Amino acid sequence: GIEKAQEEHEKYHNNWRAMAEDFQIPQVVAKEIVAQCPKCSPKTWQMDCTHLEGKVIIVAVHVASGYIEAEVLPAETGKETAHFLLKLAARWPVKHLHTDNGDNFTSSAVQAVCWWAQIEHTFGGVVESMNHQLKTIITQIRDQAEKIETAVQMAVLIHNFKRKGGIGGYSAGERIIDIIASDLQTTKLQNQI
Amino acid sequence: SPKTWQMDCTHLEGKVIIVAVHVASGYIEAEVLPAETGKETAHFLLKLAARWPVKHLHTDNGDNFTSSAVQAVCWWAQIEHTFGVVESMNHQLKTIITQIRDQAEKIETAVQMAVLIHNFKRKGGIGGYSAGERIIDIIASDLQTTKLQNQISKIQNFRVYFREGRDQQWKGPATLIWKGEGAVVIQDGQDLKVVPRRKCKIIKDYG
Amino acid sequence: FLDGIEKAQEEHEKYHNNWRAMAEDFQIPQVVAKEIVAQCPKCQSPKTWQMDCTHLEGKVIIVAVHVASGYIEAEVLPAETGKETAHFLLKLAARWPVKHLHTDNGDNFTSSAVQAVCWWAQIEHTFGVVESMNHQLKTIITQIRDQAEKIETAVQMAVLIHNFKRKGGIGGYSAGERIIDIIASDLQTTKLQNQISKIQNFRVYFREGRDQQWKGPATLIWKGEGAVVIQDGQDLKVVPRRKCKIIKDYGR
Amino acid sequence: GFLDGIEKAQEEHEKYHNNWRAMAEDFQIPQVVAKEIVAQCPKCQVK
Ligand SMILES: [Zn+2]
Ligand SMILES: [Zn+2]
Ligand SMILES: [Zn+2]
Repeated sequence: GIEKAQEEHEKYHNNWRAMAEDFQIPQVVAKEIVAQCPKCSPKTWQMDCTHLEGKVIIVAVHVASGYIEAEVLPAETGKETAHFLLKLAARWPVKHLHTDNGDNFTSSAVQAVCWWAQIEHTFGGVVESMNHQLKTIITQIRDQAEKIETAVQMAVLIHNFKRKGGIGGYSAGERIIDIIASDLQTTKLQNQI
Repeated sequence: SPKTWQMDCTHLEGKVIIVAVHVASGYIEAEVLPAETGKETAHFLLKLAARWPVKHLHTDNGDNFTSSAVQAVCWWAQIEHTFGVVESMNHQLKTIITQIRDQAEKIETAVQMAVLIHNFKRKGGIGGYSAGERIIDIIASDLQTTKLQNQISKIQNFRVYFREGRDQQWKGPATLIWKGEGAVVIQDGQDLKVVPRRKCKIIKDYG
Repeated sequence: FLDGIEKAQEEHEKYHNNWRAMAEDFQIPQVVAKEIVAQCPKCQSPKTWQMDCTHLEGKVIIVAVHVASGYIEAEVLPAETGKETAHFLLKLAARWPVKHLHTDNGDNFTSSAVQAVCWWAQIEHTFGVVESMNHQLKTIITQIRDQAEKIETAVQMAVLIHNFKRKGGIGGYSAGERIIDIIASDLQTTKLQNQISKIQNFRVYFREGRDQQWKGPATLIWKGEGAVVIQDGQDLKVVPRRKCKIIKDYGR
Repeated sequence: GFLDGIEKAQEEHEKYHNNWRAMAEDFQIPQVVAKEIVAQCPKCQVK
């Protein structure tokens, strides 16, 4: 397996995650294989903010499964963004946060919450598709509720558990639960063996 | 039961906190309410129903738990609502709140940090798991059972055109059972047989 | 059966699902589910390609990218005249189903040869992703340049590494699996639409219970072995076969 | 072939409004295309 991984990286220069999945090697050997080349994540969340009918809607998307979590913000300050990030860290395990070079995400309160929750905060074609799909669902079920908050939460529910599309035919919640369960069993068997 | 949630409310520092607990694994989601009306209670129940699969809810005979807005949200999300652990979780949450009070300025920061500490930083139990690992494992096992029972027929909904010994005509569309590495098991006219891999064509045959 | 149809109608009224999810969950045939979807007033591309020309080490490379999945087919031209561009477009239209081409306002893209190729292959040509794919392809070309003697070998090996080795996206699939799944879904949609029209060219006279009279002409949806699904009064219902007369309808 | 027969049947039904069996026996087209020619007329009705 190790010779197959070395020949595959010498031929096509694969990343360490695909080699660890396809050749069944622990991740430290694949990391050293990629690090020894001269030519050369289930817990990553991307954040964004948008506007809709004068309100500010903050959207956090889990990337490897397509999971959504949205909220209505009364303002675009830093304390409310830090509170939403604290609630997101208190609900799901967050290890790597991806954002844009903004003003509210670059704040002392949000950096204090990131330090207390031990999250790697990084600044930099999936999130635009997620926001566009959320906008189409919001325009679909707008007339079933009065305020925009109930419409946002019902759009989150429909996007999470009522859209069984894609190649596998799986919704977002079942995908993120199966991914984190398989990653937990993989880390357990690697810590045991 | 893997899909039963219970709810309760309490007071702290002049505020009103509402705590919802997944019972089978001890998973706490808590929020700070600015009022005790039915609108924000149904809004919190809608956020809980949008984040996690809630199929059965158990509450008490309160004033905000008996509301037409809560009935409308439960009808829209197809929730079986019953009237009647959470006190022990409230005691644990208040002790953690008093433990790390000195790092939070407001009250909601201390509440959400206590929720994070109780969810991911208190490893106990029998196997030595936290609460998030327990709820993820329970829901994954139940979904694996139901999806297995559907995927058997989903893989049996295919068609196989096979070839037999010393006959140059492709036979009819027998039903696939299992596709091995070098052998294919098919069912043809209530007769199970095994053909090699180089003598079969597997189509879904839209038409 | 009828309980499943009424549950699917209430579910589509609430949440506005698609027809595949309802046909898999509620155990109804796909023609009835597509009928329920098509009767919604609030519920109403896999064959588009982009072309580009670039320069690399004194040669002229031409890249054609399938947009909906990111599928790159590249070639090396001897010159930048119109005839070799028309020949590459004819090869691309011969291997993959192309129905809409998106190009820029170049000179060799505006020629009688490209116009005759688009006329013979029936392709809608539109003059205005690709820069990002060109950046990724040129980084891969500069990554594995030393393993090839000429430039065309490095170009084809970079196309292979980009198509079948680099994995990403939501589920972690490559580009070839995405284009094959998208085209297969389009094929399933076209076959089901042909079956829907061929069944919907009929008419049904139905007779209600405790009445010896025939009612109005309801449109047939799905003809089963014991049950018959009809549409009447903007409503779907299931009538048994012993109370129905299926006749041909000439109503163009 | 009877493709010119189909064109002449369209012209003849546009003028005189024949029925389907008459055109199928005169112009020697099959009965399905003659019934479709009668079916496409908004004033006629196949009977
Ligand atoms: Zn390398
Ligand atoms: Zn609809
Ligand atoms: Zn006529």
